[PDB]
Amino acid sequence: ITSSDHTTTCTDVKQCRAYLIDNKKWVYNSGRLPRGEGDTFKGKLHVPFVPV
Amino acid sequence: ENTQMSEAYVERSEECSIDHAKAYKVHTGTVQAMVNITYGSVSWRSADV
Ligand SMILES: *[C@@H]1O[C@H](CO)[C@@H](O)[C@H](O)[C@H]1NC(C)=O
Repeated sequence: ITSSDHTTTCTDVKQCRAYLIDNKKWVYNSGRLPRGEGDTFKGKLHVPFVPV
Repeated sequence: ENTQMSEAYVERSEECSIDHAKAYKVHTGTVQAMVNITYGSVSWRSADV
């Protein structure tokens, strides 16, 4: 995990995978997103239009 | 060599608070009625009995 520009040994982009870690904002635990590591639960979001 | 772990479980929907069916077991209970009675010169009176 690098916090600053890093030059790797590899010469070809296809040989590396870069994953952005930016947790300033949270996301709904959508079934279409890969789960993070550890206790990723950060808070609750109310449902606005509840059945009545 | 990659692996996807899929998880799913069932929970009550939001509608369940307002749109649900109550299953009751019924046993012999009591019988009540409201009776309206008048006699002689006494006006109509009623009560639950
Ligand atoms: C009892 O009968 C009289 C008949 O005029 C009626 O006015 C009165 O409302 C009745 N009682 C009830 C509880 O309905």
